[PDB]
Amino acid sequence: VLTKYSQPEDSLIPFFEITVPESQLTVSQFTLPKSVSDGIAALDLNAV
Amino acid sequence: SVKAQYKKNKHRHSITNPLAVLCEFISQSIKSFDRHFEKNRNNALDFVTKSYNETKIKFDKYKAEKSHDELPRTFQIPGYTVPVVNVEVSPFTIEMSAFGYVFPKAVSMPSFSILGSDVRVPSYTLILPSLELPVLHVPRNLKLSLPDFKELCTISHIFIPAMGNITYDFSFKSSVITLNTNAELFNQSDIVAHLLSSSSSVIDALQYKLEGTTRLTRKRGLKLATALSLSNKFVEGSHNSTVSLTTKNMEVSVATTTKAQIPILRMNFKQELNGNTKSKPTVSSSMEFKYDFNSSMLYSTAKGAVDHKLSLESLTSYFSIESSTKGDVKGSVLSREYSGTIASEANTYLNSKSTRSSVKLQGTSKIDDIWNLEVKENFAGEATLQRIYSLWEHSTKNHLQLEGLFFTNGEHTSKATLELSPWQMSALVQVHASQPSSFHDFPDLGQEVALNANTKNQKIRWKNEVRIHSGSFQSQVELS
Repeated sequence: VLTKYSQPEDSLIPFFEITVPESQLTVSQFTLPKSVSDGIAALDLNAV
Repeated sequence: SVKAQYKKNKHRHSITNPLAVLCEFISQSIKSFDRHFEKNRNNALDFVTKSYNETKIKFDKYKAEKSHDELPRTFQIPGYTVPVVNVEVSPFTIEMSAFGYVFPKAVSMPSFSILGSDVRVPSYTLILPSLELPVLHVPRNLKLSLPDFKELCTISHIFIPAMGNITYDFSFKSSVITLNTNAELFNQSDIVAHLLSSSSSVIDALQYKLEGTTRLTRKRGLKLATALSLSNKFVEGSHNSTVSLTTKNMEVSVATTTKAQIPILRMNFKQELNGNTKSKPTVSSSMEFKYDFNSSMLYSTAKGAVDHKLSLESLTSYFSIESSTKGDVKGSVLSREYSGTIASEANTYLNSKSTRSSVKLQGTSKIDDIWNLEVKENFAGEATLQRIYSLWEHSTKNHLQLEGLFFTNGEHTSKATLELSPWQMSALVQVHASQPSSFHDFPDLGQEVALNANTKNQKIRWKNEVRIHSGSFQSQVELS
């Protein structure tokens, strides 16, 4: 996360522009109706 | 002659139901409870050590204890036995610390002996600081674990009846009509139902044949296959349903084909639905209908077909749904043509980042070759995490009257859109596409709106133009 001191073209007011660059977040895969556990209990839905 | 006998078999097949699936799940829950108990005891110890440090000076060093002493609290519950339920209640001992006030004291207990297992009596071992000494320390390392319940993990029965065959034959005799229908149902362990209806008559319509077989097997899951066929002069019914469960995957298919033989109105329709799920469900939906119409007495005839195809894909990566339909028909009425053809394409897309949906329409139709060109009632929309865009009701229309002096009017909107992005707000709108015509040169219109905002760079343009009869008006407003 950066901060730039800028004088915009569209705006006559000088500015400090705090910019958060784009971020890509990796959501891990997961299993579904095969056997589900969330750290509290494990259930075999196929067995059910 | 009517027969409704039944060779009675009152026996059943009792399939044991495996509750063991729950018996392990509860154990997993207890494991989680035990680790959470460890964590909670850690959190409590964080306070208890400091509390002991605080108390030490007051109690151990200073004379503030061991005066008017009280005997430790120990409560004993004598054992018991219940012959009717066959339960042996072992003695239960509960201890509290007499010093201080009712502070907990260590206790351990086994479980009682019972007949059958609907509930398991909880055996526990609880160790907690005792106030009989100033020393306080929590055994985080000894977590409490209750006995997981085994509620007769394998004592319960799924009932598959052993019923005998159900027989019912109906037979009547007469010179002009003869009916003989037989329905047979087999229920040894699976289901096999067959029907036969036989009708014979001097009259053509009263003579026909109907056959039906339905077969369901349960030994390895429910797998059904139903096929029906009708033999009638005016109706030709073919119906095919088969739901199969191969113990892992799910198959559904509907193949129905039947057509009507009415002279003046001959019809044919056809059904296809095959929902399949190997890993990700896949569904096919194609509906086809045909109709042939002709009314000689009314001198009105029309033919067409309304057919639809839906594609559905619920993939884990993304979800795509595609649908389009075509309402088609042509006909003539009193020597004047009836025109109708409706086409639509509906398209929707979804995803974690972007979703889109654009549906296109063509209402093109006309009566007696009059009032034509119903066109382009379309829209388009897109939404992405980065930006937003929209285009809503751009259209075009032109309808002509074929009576009088051929007055025309096809008023409609022009395209107009919206685009949104960070730091930028842009809105452009063009509208009022009109059709002048006779009777004093009907209105001709149009309107342009431009908005573009960049904070302090704000530019706005507006324009209107109006033309009518022998006069016209144009207005312009600009803000830069």
